Amino acid sequence: EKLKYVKESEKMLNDRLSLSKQILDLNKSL
Amino acid sequence: EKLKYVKESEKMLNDRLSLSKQILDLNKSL
Amino acid sequence: YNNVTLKNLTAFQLLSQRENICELLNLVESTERHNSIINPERQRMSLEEMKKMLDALK
Amino acid sequence: TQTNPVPVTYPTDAYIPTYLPDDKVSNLADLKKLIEMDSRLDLYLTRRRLDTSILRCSITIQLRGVDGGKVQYSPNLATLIGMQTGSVNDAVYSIYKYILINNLFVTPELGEVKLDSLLQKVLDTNAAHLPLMNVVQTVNKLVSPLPPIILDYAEDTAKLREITKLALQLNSSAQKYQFFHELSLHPRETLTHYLWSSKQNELVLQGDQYFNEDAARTSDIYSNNNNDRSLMGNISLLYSQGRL
Repeated sequence: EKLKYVKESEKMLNDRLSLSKQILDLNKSL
Repeated sequence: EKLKYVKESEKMLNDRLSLSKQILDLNKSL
Repeated sequence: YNNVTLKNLTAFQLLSQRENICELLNLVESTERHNSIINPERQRMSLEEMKKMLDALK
Repeated sequence: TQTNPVPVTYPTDAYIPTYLPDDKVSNLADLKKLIEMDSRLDLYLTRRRLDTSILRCSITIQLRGVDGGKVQYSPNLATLIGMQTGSVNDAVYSIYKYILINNLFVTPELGEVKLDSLLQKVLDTNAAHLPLMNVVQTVNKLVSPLPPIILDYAEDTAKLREITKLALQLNSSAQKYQFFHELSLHPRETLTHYLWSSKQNELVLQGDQYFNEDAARTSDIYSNNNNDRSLMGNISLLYSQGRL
């Protein structure tokens, strides 16, 4: 369970950074 | 703690599913 | 008294070496140092503690 | 604690004898099993103890809850992280993991990073190489505290000490056994040893009796003690060395 918490929380943090890098797109076209 | 991380983990999963709903809003904002 | 000297080591060895030769000739009693450490009522009290631990662990 | 262990006055776990005959005792093996049982259990406890953490006026009120558990982010660093106001260690870990994702170190080569657009925006610098030490030093500057409300207009030591004292008494009893056993096997060359060593230790204890207060202020050392011969014969040597 200590492994299956971290292996999902790190994917959540990677998604939180990739969403900011995609918000980079929506402020170049404005 | 064998309860507690599981008490976190599904919650985080729900947030991912909730963020998926926000992804659907990104499929509807354009 | 925290430290030892050459006089302290020599006196300790000489005392403990003369106490051992005086038990062959039996000119010293040493029944107090025997029975204060054997203490058969303390021995049976400890065996009763072991027996009660056998009862509590079974 | 220190980097080295602390010296201490009282003993700590003296040995258990091994020369006693096991046809009579048959118990030191069992106490030995108990001791390695304790060492194994203590190993488990110590590992788990280590791993458990591993005019118009305005209203200004400084609240009860000015607390650094949730600290405010600058909006550039808020855009770089994504979270609104989380924490300081979460901020440092998020910045470092962003740097580790973007492969900026080297493909000091690992100290210097490749400065990109957003990270130069959140640091207000324009270099290409800049070491990570200064990058994470700037995190301390880029974070500001949360705004207040503004409205305008033991017994175990003694027990182990007792077990140590008792093991020392066991050592004493075993040595007193072994003396009489070795005298029982061959008695000649232990009684000759006694008559030699008792005499030598008596001479060693009687090596210091002529250095008292009123045994040296008097005259019965220097005069007429050629029977002794020890001092007042060094005077041919000590004057020749200039000591006097």
